Amino acid sequence: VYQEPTDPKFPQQWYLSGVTQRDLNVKAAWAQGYTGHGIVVSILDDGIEKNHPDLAGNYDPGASFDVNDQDPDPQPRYTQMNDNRHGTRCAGEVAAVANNGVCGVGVAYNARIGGVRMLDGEVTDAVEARSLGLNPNHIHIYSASWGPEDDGKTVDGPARLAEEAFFRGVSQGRGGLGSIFVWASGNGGREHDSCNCDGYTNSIYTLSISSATQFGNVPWYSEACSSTLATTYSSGNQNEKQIVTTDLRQKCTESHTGTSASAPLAAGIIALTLEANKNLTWRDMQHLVVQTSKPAHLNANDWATNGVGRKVSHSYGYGLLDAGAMVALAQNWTTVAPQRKCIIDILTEPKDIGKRLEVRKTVTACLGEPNHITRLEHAQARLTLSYNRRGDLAIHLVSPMGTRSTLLAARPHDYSADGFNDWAFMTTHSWDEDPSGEWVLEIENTSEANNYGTLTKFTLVLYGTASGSLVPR
Amino acid sequence: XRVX
Ligand SMILES: [Ca+2]
Ligand SMILES: [Ca+2]
Ligand SMILES: [Ca+2]
Ligand SMILES: [Cl-]
Ligand code: NA
Ligand code: NA
Ligand code: NA
Repeated sequence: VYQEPTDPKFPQQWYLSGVTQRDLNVKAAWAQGYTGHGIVVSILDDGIEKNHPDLAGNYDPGASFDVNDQDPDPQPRYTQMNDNRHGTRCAGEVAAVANNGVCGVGVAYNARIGGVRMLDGEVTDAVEARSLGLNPNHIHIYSASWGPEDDGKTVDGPARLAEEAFFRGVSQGRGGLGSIFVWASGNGGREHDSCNCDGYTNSIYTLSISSATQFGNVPWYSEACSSTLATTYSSGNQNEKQIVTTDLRQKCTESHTGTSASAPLAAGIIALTLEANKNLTWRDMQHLVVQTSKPAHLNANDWATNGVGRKVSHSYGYGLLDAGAMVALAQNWTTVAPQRKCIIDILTEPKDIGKRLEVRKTVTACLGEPNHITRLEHAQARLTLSYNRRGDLAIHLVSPMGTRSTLLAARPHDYSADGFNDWAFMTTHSWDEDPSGEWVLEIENTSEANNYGTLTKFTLVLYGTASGSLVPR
Repeated sequence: XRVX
């Protein structure tokens, strides 16, 4: 009979288990025998207190490096303001030691945990690339609770070295199965930010994770967008509980918050899943998340049923992760077919946007060719356009099976006149749909101002396969 | 940028 942790703060880890059913169903995975044994997770952040009493037992120097100071030791820089506590807090969510009388437990409390010290300094493209590409045949899962500024006016993503690190990771990492990159979707909710304007979250190579409050609501800091894949619990208002983890200076905190806490919990759940089937590819893992995540009792006003009967929201993706369901489904999972890419250049001429622009195109999705796709994974609308005030634009993409993805909602703070330069807006909401047929792109001016611009390029990029579909939900 |  599985015995649950005895750690002093484990009873406060409401998000891991409970009779209330408002949890991530992690105890069910532990009871099936999966606690993270043999899996390696690295926290890319501001350092990791490797000697912390709740991390030392799981700490892995092979999963760690200090890119800011160019040395092996990711120990945080200590200051009066405790600025560099962030990475240690994320690490304990993944892999705090269990049954040792200290603080609480990680989701994967027997996994190995490392940290890359890379935020405590100038975060160049090279710094990011050396972190994302660290020891890719030893580290299985990378967790990143950072990204571009959440001011609600920035459009930014990986530069060349970092994007090369993503491609090298998913292609050759983990023995060719592909590095697993877990990303926090952002804290720009108050600024009405969009996580599709963040190229790290919007990347197909990352599992972008949003947050839900204890009572099942969209937290104040949450960013909505179509690239988000799933959700884990984090903080909310001051009547709602928060996240329990290891803190700087060998302390325990019950008040870790925001998007930062959701990605590490997802990374832990993914670690348990990898223990259940070490042969899962980077794409397999995204399929498992899509199929097992749970919308129930997450409140949002935009829940929609997609073409294969799955509920999806821009606040939550496919819903809350379900660790027990993940590890169960992983065990007899059949590896997905190799990824196909179908490129469709939509426009025959530039189109003035004006107050509203609708572009309709019927596609065959590379019919008759080796990259024919009947089972979509990610889809991108790669858009090049000029506009006088970028944040007044709202952009939607409708799939042939009727699923309306918001690629871009209005951003009141985005005054930019720089437009979008082949920006690859991504949606997860049409996963497993047949992409053959009519796609519709809608661009509209959400303001009363007489704005102006031109759409000069729209590439529809379809990823996926031509086999293995399930009966729709 | 890059923010925690
Ligand atoms: Ca160091
Ligand atoms: Ca502990
Ligand atoms: Ca953001
Ligand atoms: Cl590609
Ligand atoms: Na590969
Ligand atoms: Na992503
Ligand atoms: Na169709």
